Amino acid sequence: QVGVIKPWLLLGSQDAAHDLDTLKKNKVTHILNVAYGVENAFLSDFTYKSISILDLPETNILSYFPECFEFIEEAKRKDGVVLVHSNAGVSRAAAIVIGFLMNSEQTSFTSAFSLVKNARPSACPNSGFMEQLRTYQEGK
Repeated sequence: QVGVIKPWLLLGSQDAAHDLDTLKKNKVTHILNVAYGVENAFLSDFTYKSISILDLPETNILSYFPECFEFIEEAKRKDGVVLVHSNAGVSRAAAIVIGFLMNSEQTSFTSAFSLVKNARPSACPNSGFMEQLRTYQEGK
């Protein structure tokens, strides 16, 4: 099961990313793989971007944002749909989408996390990612 964040932005797991039929039913055009060592299964069928991220509280998730957000926007600009996934999709892909909403809509952490969790109930960034997200764009 995938969560709909925006009409063009989905959040899920590696199993979602491995379901070709469902991806095409969902009008997916772009897949952002922010796990580590998860195979991109359908190379001739979508545009992929892979950015290796580890689900550790000492990983700085904020550092991956410019490249992730560029690709998410590429899909929007092309009038497509991007699935952002990790392995379970609980922590890494959730944190990227939370950050994406904070950055693009200037939304607060608590509002962005609420939106994502409502769409995707499994969303639970690790404690490091959680604290990083709280801090994100404060200065801004």
